[PDB]
Amino acid sequence: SQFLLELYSRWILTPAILISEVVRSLLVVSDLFTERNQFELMYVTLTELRRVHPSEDEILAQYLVPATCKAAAVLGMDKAVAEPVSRLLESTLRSSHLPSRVGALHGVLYVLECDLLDDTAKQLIPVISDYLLSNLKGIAHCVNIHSQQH
Amino acid sequence: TKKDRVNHCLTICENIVAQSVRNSPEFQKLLGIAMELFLLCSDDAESDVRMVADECLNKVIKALMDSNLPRLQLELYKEIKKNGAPRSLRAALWRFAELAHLVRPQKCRPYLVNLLPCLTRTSKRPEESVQETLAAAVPKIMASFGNFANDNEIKVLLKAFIANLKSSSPTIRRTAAGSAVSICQHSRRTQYFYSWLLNVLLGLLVPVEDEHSTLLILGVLLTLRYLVPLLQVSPSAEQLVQVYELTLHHTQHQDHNVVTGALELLQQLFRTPPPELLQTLTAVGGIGQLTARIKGDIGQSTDDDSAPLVHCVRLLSASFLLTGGKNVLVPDRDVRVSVKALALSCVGAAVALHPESFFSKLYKVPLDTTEYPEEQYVSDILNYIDHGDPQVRGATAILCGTLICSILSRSRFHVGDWMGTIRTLTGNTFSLADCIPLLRKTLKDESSVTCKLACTAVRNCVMSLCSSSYSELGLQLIIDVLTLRNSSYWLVRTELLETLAEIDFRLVSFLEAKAENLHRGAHHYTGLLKLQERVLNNVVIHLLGDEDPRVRHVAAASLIRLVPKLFYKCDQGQADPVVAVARDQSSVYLKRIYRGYNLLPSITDVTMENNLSRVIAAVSHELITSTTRALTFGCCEALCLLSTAFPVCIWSLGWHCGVPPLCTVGMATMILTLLSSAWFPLDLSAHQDALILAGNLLAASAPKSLRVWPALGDRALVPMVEQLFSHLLKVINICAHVLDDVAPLGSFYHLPSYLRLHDVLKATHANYKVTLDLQNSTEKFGGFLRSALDVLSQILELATLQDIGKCVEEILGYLKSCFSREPMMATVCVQQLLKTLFGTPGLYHYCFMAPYTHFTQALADASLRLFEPLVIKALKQYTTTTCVQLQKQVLDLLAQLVQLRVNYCLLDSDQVFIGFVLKQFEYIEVGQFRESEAIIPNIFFFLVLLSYEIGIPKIIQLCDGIMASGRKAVTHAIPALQPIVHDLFVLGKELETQKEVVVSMLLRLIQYHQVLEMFILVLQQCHKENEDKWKRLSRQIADIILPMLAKQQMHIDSHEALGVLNTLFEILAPSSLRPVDMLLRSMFVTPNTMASVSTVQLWISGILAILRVLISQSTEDIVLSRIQELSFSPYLISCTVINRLRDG
Repeated sequence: SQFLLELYSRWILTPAILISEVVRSLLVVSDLFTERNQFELMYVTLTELRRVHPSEDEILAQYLVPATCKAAAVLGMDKAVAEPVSRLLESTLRSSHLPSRVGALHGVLYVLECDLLDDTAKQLIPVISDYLLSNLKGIAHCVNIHSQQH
Repeated sequence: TKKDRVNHCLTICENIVAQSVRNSPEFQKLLGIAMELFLLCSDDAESDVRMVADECLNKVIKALMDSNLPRLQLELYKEIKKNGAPRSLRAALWRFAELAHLVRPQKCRPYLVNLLPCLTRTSKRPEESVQETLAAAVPKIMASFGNFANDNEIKVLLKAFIANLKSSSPTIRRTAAGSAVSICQHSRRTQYFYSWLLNVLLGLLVPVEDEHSTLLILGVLLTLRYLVPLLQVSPSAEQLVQVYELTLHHTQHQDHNVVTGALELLQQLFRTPPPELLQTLTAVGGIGQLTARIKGDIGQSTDDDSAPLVHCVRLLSASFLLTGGKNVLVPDRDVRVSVKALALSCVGAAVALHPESFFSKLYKVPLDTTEYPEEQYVSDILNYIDHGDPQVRGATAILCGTLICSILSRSRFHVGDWMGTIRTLTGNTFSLADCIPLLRKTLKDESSVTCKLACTAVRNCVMSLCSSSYSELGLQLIIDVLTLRNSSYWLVRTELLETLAEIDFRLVSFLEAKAENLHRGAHHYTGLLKLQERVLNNVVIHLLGDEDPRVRHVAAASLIRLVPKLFYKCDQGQADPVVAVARDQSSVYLKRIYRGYNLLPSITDVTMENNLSRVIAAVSHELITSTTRALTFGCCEALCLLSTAFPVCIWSLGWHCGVPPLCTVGMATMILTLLSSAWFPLDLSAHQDALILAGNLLAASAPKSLRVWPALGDRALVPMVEQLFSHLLKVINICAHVLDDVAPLGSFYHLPSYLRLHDVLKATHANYKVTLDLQNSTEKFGGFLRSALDVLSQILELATLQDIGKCVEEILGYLKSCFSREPMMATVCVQQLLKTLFGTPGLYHYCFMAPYTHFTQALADASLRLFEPLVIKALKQYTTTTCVQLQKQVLDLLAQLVQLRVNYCLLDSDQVFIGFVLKQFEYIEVGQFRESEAIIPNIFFFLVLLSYEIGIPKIIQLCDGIMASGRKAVTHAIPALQPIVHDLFVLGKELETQKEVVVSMLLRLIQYHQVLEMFILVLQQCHKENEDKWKRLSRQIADIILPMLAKQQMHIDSHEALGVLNTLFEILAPSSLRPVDMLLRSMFVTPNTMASVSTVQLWISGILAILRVLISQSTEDIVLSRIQELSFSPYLISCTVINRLRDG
């Protein structure tokens, strides 16, 4: 797992076909990172991408919102880390891409899971609380129509 | 006097046009003298003088193309013979090619003889600026002065230009090459002069092992890039194979200007090949039957056991772009990257012809296993995706497009079985799993020149995969082009939408339901992969809202190509996506009111009315809920191109939204509020498309509403028609005050909203009168004046005499000023006013059970006067015009003054107009007339209808000349009789003799299937007039056509052609078909040779149309008693007899 951190950073920092499938291989092995040295290198490569890679690449948009959010949970959810992580979850829930809606909601959990979260950033749980009320009243009667794993 | 010289030239110009007196013996002398003086103003060398006084000479001509054309063109021929200065002779030569198609064919033959002494001197001139404009006039002059010369005059002219291939200037070499090839399109015999230029040039390169003066080697290869587009006694099949071996020696002859000359000649002979040359290369033996840096045995193009296109890919690779030892690039130092670019585009156009070349070994005899470890195949061509610049990674982007296009069409989508045969023959390991990820990568490339060439590779390649076994990988390339919709190069976005117009989105919706991992794809998405609503809302309607006028026009034509191909879910026809693909491939393989509107019951497809009502739902939504200037402006251009392919009157249930709630008025209430704003009409590029679309939506109410404006009969519909008829008389009121320089019911003075429309029609009219260019489709005043006389026509049909009786004064004044600019559709405004001033389903249904029962149901039936100033002006135009779109609308204006009985006083004393129609029959038989095709159906309707008042004895002698002494029949002779037969057989002793004459002429012409529609009219009157005469005439054409069907003289090449001949045997009398002696000797026949699909195709149409008679007209009992007497052996076409004909 140390040999795979060196390889996938030099490709990011490659064609647009290979941009999307490299962010997805790094989120799966994340079960097996065994050191606090190893989780710190993961969060650094993913934030230099978003400011450089275009925002309208919605295949690439839905693998990285699961990727950037599981780093900041093992890491401290601190004031220099909350303001980059909290802003990215609000926008992708407004996206029209319905499998991009689903990857961004797993990133809510790990932030909400264990760390005693910052007091100003937990006032942005009513950002994520408001999205849940709107899509149950439409999927109360009919569930066969809308989706299954959304 | 340099500022004194400027004021002199400009005051002569205005005092000729403002004379308003022409054809006068005082006015003739004045125009000759000061016309040569306009060019001395240009001959004097100052850019303040040369620019100013050349735009002023164009003000004279265009205001005088109507009045004095024979006076203009006589002063102008004088200056070329003067052979003046190279600046003086040049700008006169622009003027003379644009007025070549304005001459009359009466005076044309004197103009041809005088130019060939004048056109050879300007070919001998070494001025590189004088030689350029002649390659932009010998296209235009000898296409209108083409047909008037014999075989003597045109052989002299082509020996001169080849002596202009012997010069060393690159500007003078390419102007003598486009002059030889523009004549042979128009010479006298278009096919005889193609074979004559190929004999002259190959003696300039007769045997190639000589010294050929390498400037003169480049002269012969540039005349051949212009003529191979035209090759598709004739140019022989052995004449064209001498062209092809000449170039492969010249891809090796070292230079950089001679290597690049024979590589543009090879890229174009595979794209548009001549069909004689095209069969000799795909063939296995190939050239062997016609005769009876590289370091290996390639095997030349004479060898058998391999096609020559297997040979021609081995040769262009090891010399230019590949080294025979290892997968390695060749350096750019050795071969230029302008020379490596044209060699990747020639390997791709041959795979579309012979796809077995790309899998071959590079050397036939292997090359020295001591030096090199392994030998390689031609797959290192596909390692030039990483090579540097655009147009090499982009021209190996296009080498993988047509390698996938042409294996699927070669072996019929059997990528399993066809790849097995090659691998044991040439042992390469190259599947199509290793080329689509090479094509997925160049779509994501950086440079915007690299992205234009990789998206034409998906125009060829995603209609063949998606219906093949590799259609897992075929759907992914639909997905990635959708990310290419927002790149900022305007040529990158318009070759996307052509590969999203050629998509069949009913076959694309079928693969989505079968996918389970492809819906996820990358990053494991949840939900459906909705291609169709994402490619129609977020590209095609979205690219209507682009800033460019180039990008907005191309997106409309795709919604003409998308609407038959949608498949929205759960129609009341096609249910599944399985049943959707099955109905577009069964129609293929199993079978006077104005132009706006319709009165039929209008039989229509129920499920094709559903796909056209979802594309007018999302299009009226980015026109009302839009926030930009650019969304409102280029989506009135996408609604005017639906209504000219999917008209509103035929498809009204798709266009219907609301109004009259039931034959519809769809969506026409929004668009009048666009026009009544003072913002939207101020630009003529899309105000002319909002007037052709508001007349299509008030005419579809005509089958319903008709029983102020008393004929409308629907008071919720009258303010929509009150507005446009108020809107179209104020736009012929601003076009009348512009064509005549006059200061500013229909009145735009007191409106400040339409004083803004007077400054916009005056910017587009100062560029026409100053810049002479006659043949432009898009002019934006000449395009705008075409739009507002088309829709003033369509409303008058709804009007009556009582509404127009206060306006017949009004609309006739404007057209006298609106006559000269566009008279073609200013009589279409006059043709209509006189009408209304004188009153006038589940995949068993579709594949079998619905087409099986149209078969058996047609067999049981087989067992069965303010116009007087305006009318006189339109007759002076027909004698002096030359455009034959205007000559067709003037023969319909005179067939309406004789039906509506206007007395024959248009020619009060003489017979001036009727004498001129007889002379035009002299120019068609000989062929000295340019566009006789679009006038010969309407010349003959005017003549027969006057004789009820030239008599029908004289009318039928003119038609006999065209047929036997003149051109072919399907343009001239067969449309000549459609006016006569319908007006003689349908509508005492003098009338009996003339019916015997017309039936004898068609027997000489039975061979054509348009002549068999005229003869279904003849048999239906004899069953009504006299049934004794009905049976005599069906026996005479019984023993003519059945001797033709055995010798295959009957042109049944079309499916328009088999439909006409089967309604003939129903209506032919059954007494003439009752002996089965005749129908069987015409049936059981063998053709001459079945080698060619011109001859295989007419023998199997004689067997399908005499077999519709042995099933209905005679039962089973009668047929088989006869063949016991007639020894018709069953070895007639047997497997021994069919084998010797395809070869023979």
